Amino acid sequence: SFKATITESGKQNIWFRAIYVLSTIQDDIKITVTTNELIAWSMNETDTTLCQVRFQKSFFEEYEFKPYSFRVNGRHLTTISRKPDGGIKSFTIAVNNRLIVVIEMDSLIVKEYCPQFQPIKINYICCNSTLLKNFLDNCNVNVTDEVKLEINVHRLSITAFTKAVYGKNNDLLRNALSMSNTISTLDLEHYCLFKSIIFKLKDFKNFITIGPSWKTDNISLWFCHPGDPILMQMQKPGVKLELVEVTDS
Amino acid sequence: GEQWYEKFKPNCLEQVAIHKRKLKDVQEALDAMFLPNAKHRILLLSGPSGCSKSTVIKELSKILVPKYRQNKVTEFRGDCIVNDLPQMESFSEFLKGARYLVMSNLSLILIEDLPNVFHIDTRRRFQQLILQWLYSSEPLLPPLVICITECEIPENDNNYRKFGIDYTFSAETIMNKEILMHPRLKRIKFNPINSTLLKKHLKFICVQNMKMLKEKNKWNKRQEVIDYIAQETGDIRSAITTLQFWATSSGSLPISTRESTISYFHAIGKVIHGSHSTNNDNEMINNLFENSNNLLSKEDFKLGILENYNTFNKGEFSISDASSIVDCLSECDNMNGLPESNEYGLREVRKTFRNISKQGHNHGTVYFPREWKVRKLQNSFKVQAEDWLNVSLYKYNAVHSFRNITLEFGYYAPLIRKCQSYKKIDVVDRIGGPIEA
Amino acid sequence: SKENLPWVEKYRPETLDEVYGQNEVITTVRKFVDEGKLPHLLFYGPPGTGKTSTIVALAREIYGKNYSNMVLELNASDDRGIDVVRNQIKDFASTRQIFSKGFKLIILDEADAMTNAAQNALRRVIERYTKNTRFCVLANYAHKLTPALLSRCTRFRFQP
Amino acid sequence: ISGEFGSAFHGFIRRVERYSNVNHIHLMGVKVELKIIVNELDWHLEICWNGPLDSVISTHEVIIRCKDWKVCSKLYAAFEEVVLAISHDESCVFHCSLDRGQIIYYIARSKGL
Amino acid sequence: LSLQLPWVEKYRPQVLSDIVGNKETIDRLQQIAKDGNMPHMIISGMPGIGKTTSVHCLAHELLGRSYADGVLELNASDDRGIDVVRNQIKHFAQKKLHLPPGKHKIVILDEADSMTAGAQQALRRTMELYSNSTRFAFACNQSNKIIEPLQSRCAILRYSKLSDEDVLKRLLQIIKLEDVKYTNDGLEAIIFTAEGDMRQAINNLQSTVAGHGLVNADNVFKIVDSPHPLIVKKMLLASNLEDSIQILRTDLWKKGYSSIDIVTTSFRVTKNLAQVKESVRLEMIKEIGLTHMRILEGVGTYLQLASMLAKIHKLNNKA
Amino acid sequence: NKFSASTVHLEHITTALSCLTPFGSKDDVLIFIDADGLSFVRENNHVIKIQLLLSRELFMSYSYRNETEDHMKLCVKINHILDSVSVMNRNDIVECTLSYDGHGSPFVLIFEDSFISERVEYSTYLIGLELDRERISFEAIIKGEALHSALKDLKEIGCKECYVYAKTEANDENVFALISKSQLGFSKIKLPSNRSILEKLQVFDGDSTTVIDGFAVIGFFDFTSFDKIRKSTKIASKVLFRMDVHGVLSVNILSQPGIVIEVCMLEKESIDEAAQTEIELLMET
DNA sequence: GATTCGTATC
Ligand SMILES: Nc1ncnc2c1ncn2[C@@H]1O[C@H](COP(=O)(O)OP(=O)(O)OP(O)(O)=S)[C@@H](O)[C@H]1O
Ligand SMILES: Nc1ncnc2c1ncn2[C@@H]1O[C@H](COP(=O)(O)OP(=O)(O)OP(O)(O)=S)[C@@H](O)[C@H]1O
Ligand SMILES: Nc1ncnc2c1ncn2[C@@H]1O[C@H](COP(=O)(O)OP(=O)(O)OP(O)(O)=S)[C@@H](O)[C@H]1O
Ligand SMILES: [Mg+2]
Ligand SMILES: [Mg+2]
Ligand SMILES: [Mg+2]
Repeated sequence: SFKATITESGKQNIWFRAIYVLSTIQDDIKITVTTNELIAWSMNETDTTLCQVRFQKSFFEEYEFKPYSFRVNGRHLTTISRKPDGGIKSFTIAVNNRLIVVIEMDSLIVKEYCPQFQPIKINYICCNSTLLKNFLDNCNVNVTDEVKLEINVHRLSITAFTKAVYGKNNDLLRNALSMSNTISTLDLEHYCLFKSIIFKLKDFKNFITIGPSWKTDNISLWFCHPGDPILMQMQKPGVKLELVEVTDS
Repeated sequence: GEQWYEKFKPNCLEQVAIHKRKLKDVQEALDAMFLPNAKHRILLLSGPSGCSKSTVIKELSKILVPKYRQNKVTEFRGDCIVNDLPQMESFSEFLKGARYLVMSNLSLILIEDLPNVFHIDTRRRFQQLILQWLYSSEPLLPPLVICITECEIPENDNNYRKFGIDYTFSAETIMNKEILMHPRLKRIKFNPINSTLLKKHLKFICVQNMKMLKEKNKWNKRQEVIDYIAQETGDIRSAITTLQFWATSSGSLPISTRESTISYFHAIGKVIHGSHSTNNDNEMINNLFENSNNLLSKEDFKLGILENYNTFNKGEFSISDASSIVDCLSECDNMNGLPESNEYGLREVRKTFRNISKQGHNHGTVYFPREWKVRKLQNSFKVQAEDWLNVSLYKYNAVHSFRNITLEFGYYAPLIRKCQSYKKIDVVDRIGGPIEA
Repeated sequence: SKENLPWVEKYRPETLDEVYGQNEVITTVRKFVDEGKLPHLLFYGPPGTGKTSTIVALAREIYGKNYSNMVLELNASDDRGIDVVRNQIKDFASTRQIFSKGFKLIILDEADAMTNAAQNALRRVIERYTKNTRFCVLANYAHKLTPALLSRCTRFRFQP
Repeated sequence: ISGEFGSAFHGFIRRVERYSNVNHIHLMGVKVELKIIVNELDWHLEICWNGPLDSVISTHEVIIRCKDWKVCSKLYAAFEEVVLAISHDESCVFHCSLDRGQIIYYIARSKGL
Repeated sequence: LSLQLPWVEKYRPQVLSDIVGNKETIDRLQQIAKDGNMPHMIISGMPGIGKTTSVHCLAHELLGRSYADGVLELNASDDRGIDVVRNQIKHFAQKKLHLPPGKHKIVILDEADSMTAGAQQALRRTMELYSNSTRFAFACNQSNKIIEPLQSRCAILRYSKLSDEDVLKRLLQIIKLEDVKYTNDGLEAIIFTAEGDMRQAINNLQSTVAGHGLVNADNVFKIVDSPHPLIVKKMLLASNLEDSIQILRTDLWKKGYSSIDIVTTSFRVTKNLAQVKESVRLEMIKEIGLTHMRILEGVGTYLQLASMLAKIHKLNNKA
Repeated sequence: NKFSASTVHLEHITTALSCLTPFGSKDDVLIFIDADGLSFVRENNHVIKIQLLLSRELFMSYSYRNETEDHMKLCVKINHILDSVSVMNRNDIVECTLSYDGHGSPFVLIFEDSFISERVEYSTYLIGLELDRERISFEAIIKGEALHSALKDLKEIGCKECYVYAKTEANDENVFALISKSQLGFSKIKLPSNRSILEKLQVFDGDSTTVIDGFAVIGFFDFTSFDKIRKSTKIASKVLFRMDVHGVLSVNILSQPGIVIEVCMLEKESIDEAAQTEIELLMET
C-alpha cells in the first residue's frame, strides 16, 4: 500500500523532530496517507491546540501508494526514528494491523520494528524564526504557563508571563514571572495590522524548534478575536507545518 | 453482543433512575453555575459506585450546555502519558488547556476519573491546582463538575501514610478543609438508588427483552428475581449486569451481586441496636469483621462505641449495663490492637444491649467522638505553655517543668499576673482558658 | 578445622542417613529422590529438630557437586521483600539448569519471617516454574504463612 | 607556603577535607614522616607525606577534631614559617611565626589513642 | 536429578469438562465458551478449588489459535503497578486484533486481591473505555479486596468449597490413570485431611504413593496429619478439664505445634463455633486474647495454654 | 609482601572496575591472584558471571612472591573500592600499587602523587558458569562498535526480553540478529554479513565440529542480564560469541596485552516454544 | 442502623 523512504539526513532530522512534537502534544500520533502527501496531525485532549505536519511526495524519493488513516502511539514511533549517536542511510516506512518500518545504519546493521496501529477517521505577522526561537527556548515551561504576544505600531514585544492568582489574603498562589523582550519593526519582515493575543508556550516552543532542524527561516501568524483560535504556519521545501491554538478570551 | 447496561443506557433524563428531588437539586445548581458571573465555580458530586452520577451529568450537559453556547463534556485522561511531560504535570496541562473554554467555546468539564491521588506529591498538586481554580482571579471560567465515587480502600501491604486516602476514597479524604468549605464550591452527596426505581427500570429492561426472556420461559419468574435484585443492591449497573447474567444463563445459578460496604455510623448502629433479618449476633459480628475489618480494626471504632452507647433508649437503662460495657472497653484497650480485643469488645457490647432490648424503646442519634476536639485543645495548651515557659526565662531566670505548668503554674501564675496587671506581663490570661463546671 | 567449632555446628549431619528422629520424613524424601520426583516441600516443626540439616543433606544428595549453582538458599538474614521475590527468585527459577540437566532448588529457611506480599508474589512463581524448579519452605510458625502458600506445598511435620 | 613544596604541602594538609565522615583526624610521627590517619569501618585511610620534612630541634600520635585542622590549614596558608609540635596522646601545638608577630594555636586531644 | 512432573501440575485440567465442584458455575462457563460473549467476571473462593484453571480453560476454549496473542495473563509475581497497568494494559487493549465474530480479548488478572488501589482505578478507566474489544477476568480469594467501582462492572461468580464427592471423583480419575493401589478407607482419609482442597488432596495422595505405595488409612495417617483446627475444636469442646488438657498435650504439644499456632487456631475456631452461648463465646474469646498476649510477650510455655483451658472451663462449666 | 604490583596506567584499573559497574553496584567482588595476573570475577543471581583479567605484563612490577598456593583468593566489597579510588586522577605520577599479605590481611591500594601517599586498606571477607568447550552450538566474531550500537538501541527500546539468531547458509549468507520483545513487540536487529563487521559465524549441530547449514540457533535471554555486557563492549575491539547446548552464552571481549573480559550468561528456559516458531518465521520473512 | 420529617401511592 503506502511506502516511503528518505535518503537525506536533514529530512530525517525534520521527520524525527516532527514525530517528537506530535508525541509531546498527544500520546497518539494520528497519521493518514494521501498519494499527494503524507500528513501527520495530533489533537490534545483539551482540544485547545492542533498541529499538523505535511510531508509532500517530493519529500520522499519513492512515495508509492497503492490503496488511509491509522493511529500510532507517539512514544513508540519517536523512539524508532531517533538518530543514534555515532548514520541512518535509509528509513523505509510502509504498511501492507502492524506497521512495518525498516532502519539500516551506515554500518549496514539493519533493524525492523512492528508497531501496532489503529485505523480511525485579521492580521498577518512574518517574523524571523531565529529570534523567536531564541526568546522562546530561553523561556522555561516550568515557570511560564501563559504567553503574551503584543504588537505595537512601532515595535513587536513578546513576553513569557504567568497569570497570577490570589487566595484568602492576596496569597501568592501563582506569581507573575514575566521574561520580556522588545523587537523593533526592522527585524519584523512583514507586518500588516489591517493587538493582544494570549495562548500557551510549550506547544509554541516545540513548533518553533521544529523548523531550524534543517541546516539548509520565517514563521507567518494570522489571528483575530480573543475567543477564536490563532493560526500558525511554517513552510519547507517538501515539508508543510501548521498549528492552530485557541486564544485566551 | 454488547453489555446490557451499555446498550440500555438512558436516552433522556426521564429514563434515568434518579430521585425527583435529586434531579431538581442538581438541575438548579447546574443552571446556577451556568449563568455568567456564577456564584458556584465548581460542583462536586459524591456517592457510592453506580448511583447514576455520570449518566445524569451526560444528559444535563446534553440539554443545558447548548442553551448557553454562543455562536458536550470534556473529560480528563490520566492514561495520557505524553512525551516530554512528567506525570505530575498532566493535570496541570489539562487544566491550563481546559480553561480556554469560555467564549465561542463552551463544554462542561467532568473529572470522572481523578489523577492518582494515592501518591502524596501529585495529590497535593491536585489540591493546589483545584484551589487555584477556585480562587482564580479570572473574570469567568467554564463550570467544573467533579464526580467522586466513595469507596473503601481494602487492606493491603502494611504501609499506610496519608491515613485518609488509605482507609477510604471519599471527597473528604481527597479534598482538604479549605476546598470543601468554600463559598464557590457546591457539593451534592448522592444516595443509592431505591428499590422502586430499580424495580421499574429492571421491568423496562425485561419488557424490552420479552422474546429472549419469553424464549427461555423465564418471564413467568422475572418479577421475583427483579424484586430480589432491587432489594440486594442499590447499584443500577451491578443490578443490570446481574440481571443480564441471569437472563443469558440457562441454569439454576444463584443470583449474586457485589457487596456494598458498611459505613461508620452504620457499623455503630449494627453493634448497638443489632441488625434486622439477622437474629444471630455471632454471624452478624463475624460478617461485620470479614467485610469491614478496615473500619472495625481501629481505635476510632471503640471511641465511637464509648461515645454512642448512651444513645440506647436516651440513656434510660441500668447503670450496671453501662459499667459492664465500659469495663469491657477498658479491658480491650489493654490488648494493643489484637483482633481478639475488637471481637470481644463488640460481642460484649452487642450481648449487653441484647439482654436489655425490648419493645417501646426510643433511641437517640449517634455522634462522632469528640476526641479530635480534645487533641486540638491539648495542642493549644501546649503552645500556650511553651509561650509561658519562654517568657518565664528571659524575663526572670527560672526553669519550670511542663507538669508543674499543667498543675499549678497554669492557674496560679496567671492569677498573680492578673493581680499584678490590676496594681501595675504578656501572659495575663489563664493557660488553656477558664474551666467551667 | 572442625575441632574449632561449637558442638552444635560440628555434628551437623552431612548425609540423610545421619538425620535421626524423623524416620517418616526421611524415608519419604529418600523415596522422592529415588523416584526422581520432588514436590514443593514444606518442613514444619519445633526449633532444633532437623529441618535445615535435612534439606541441606537432601540437596547435597541430589546435586553432589553442582550444589553451589543448583540451590538458591534464602533465610531471614537476607532481605526477602516484594522486590527480592520478584527479581532474584524469579530470575533464578526462570533460567535453564547448569551442566547436563536437573531441577533447581530454592530453599526458604525461616519463611514465617516473610511478609504477606512476598508470599503472595511467591505463590505464582511456585505454580508457574514448577517444571524445572522445586521449593522448600522451612517454618516454625505456620500461622505466618498465607493459606495459598500452605496450599501449594507438601507438608512434612518434624516431631520433637 | 611559597616555593616548590608550598602548594604540595598545602594540598597534603587539605586532602583530609574531601570526606564528610572525617571528624577526628589522627596525626602520627615516626622518628621523618607526617601521616594523617583516618579510622573508619569502610576503609582504613592512611594519608602520608613523602616529601622531605625537617625538625626544629619514637611515635607521637594525637587525635584532634577537623575544625582545628581547618584553622591549621588557614594559618599555614598565610604563614611562611610554621612549626607543628605534637604531644603524645595529649595536644597539638601549631606555632606560626612572621620574622616578630608570632601565632600559636593550642589544640587539645579529642580522643585518647 | 530426573524428570517427572508432580501430579498437581501434570494433571491440571486443560478443558472445562475435567473440572469438578461447582457444576452450575462450570456449566455457565461452558456456555460462555460456546456463545463467546464473555462479560467482565470476578472469581472468588477458597484456595485450590479450580479458579485459575477455570479462567485459563475459558480463555483457551474462547480464543483457540488466537490464545498466543489474545490473553494478557498478569499475576502477583509480575509487577502490576499503576504505570505497568496503564502502559501494558492500555497497549494490549488498543491492539486491534481480528477475532471470530463473537469473541473478545481476555485479560486474566490472577491474584487481583493483592493489587494497589490506584492500579484498580486505572483498571476502572481501562475497563470502561476498551470494554468493546477486551474483557477482564479477576481471580481472587476474597472479593472484598477488589474496589467497589470494579465490582460494579463485573459478574460475580463465587466458587464454593469442593464437596467430598467431587474430590473423590477426581481422585479416582487420577488413580485409574496413574495405576496406584488403594483402599476405600485410604481415599476417605485423603478426603478428610484435604478439607475441601483439591490441590492438597492430590499432594497428599502423591506423597502417600511415593512414600509407601498402597494408599490405605494407616499409610496416609502416618505420612499426613489430621487438620489441627479439628483437634483444637475437640479440645475446646471437651467436657472436663483433664480431657482437654490431655488432648492439648498429646495432640498439639507432643506433636510439635507452636503455642502461638495453637492460640491463633483456638481463636479462629471460637469465631465459628455453634452450640455455645454468646456470653460464653465472648468470654472464651477474651481468655484466648489474654493468653495470646502472654504468648506474644514471650511467655509461651505449656503452663499458659493449660491455664487458658482452665479459664475456659471455668467460664463454660459455671465453676 | 605475598603479592605486590605497581602500575602507572591507572586508566586500566578505572575502566576495568567500571566494566563491573553494570553488575551489582553494592555487593562483593572476588579477586584471584596468580603469577599470570589478577582477575576480578563477579557473579549475579547464579545466572551471570563476568571475569575480567589483568595480565602480569600490564603492570611494570608484578612479584607474586608466594609458592604455598597456586592462586590467592580474596573477596572485597565493590563500592568500598569505588568510593575509595575516586581520586579524580591527578593530571604527579599517580602510580598505583596493589598489595596483599595473605590470609587475614587487608587488600591495600596505595596512590602516590610524588608527595602524598593516600594508602587505603580494604577489609577482606569470607569466600560454575563455564560453557563446556567441546559442545558449542554457534560461534560468532563481531566488531565492538556494531555490538555496542545494537545494545544501545535495545536499551533505547527497553527490550523486556531478547533473542539471538544464528543460521549460516550454503552460500555463506551468515545471519546474526538480536530479536527483542518490548513495548513495540518483536524488533529484529540483524548484523550484516560484511567482513568489516562480522568476521566469522559458524553454527554447529553439537560437538562444535560439524558446520551445518540451513538450521538456526535460538537463544532466549533475559535482557537485564544481557545488558551487563554493554559497557564491556564499549572498549572492545572484537567481540567473540560462543553459545553451547546447555543454554550458556559466553562473550569473549578483548580490548587489544590489554584487558580480557569473560561474560558467561545463563539462558531462559523458554516455557513456550510457539515464540520460537514466531521468531524463525519473522526471520525467514 | 435510628429518628424525624416529608412524599407518593394505593
Ligand atoms: N436506567 C439507567 N439509569 C442510569 N444509568 C443506567 C441505566 N441503565 C443502565 N445504566 C448505566 O449505569 C451506569 C451508571 O454509571 P454512573 O453511576 O453514572 O457512573 P459512576 O457513578 O461514576 O459509577 P462508578 O462509581 O464510576 S463504578 C452507566 O454506564 C449507565 O449507562
Ligand atoms: N534429626 C537430627 N539428627 C541429628 N542432629 C540433629 C537433628 N536435628 C537437629 N540436629 C542437630 O541440631 C543442630 C541444629 O539443628 P538444625 O536442624 O540445623 O536447625 P533447625 O532444625 O532448622 O531448627 P530451626 O527452625 O532452624 S531454629 C544440627 O547441627 C544438629 O547437630
Ligand atoms: N475442580 C477441580 N477439578 C480438578 N482439578 C482441580 C480442581 N480444583 C483444583 N484442581 C487442581 O488444583 C491445581 C490447580 O488449582 P488452582 O485452580 O490453580 O487453585 P486456585 O483455585 O487458583 O486457588 P488459588 O487461590 O490460586 S491458591 C491443579 O493440580 C488442578 O488439577
Ligand atoms: Mg459514570
Ligand atoms: Mg534452620
Ligand atoms: Mg491460582
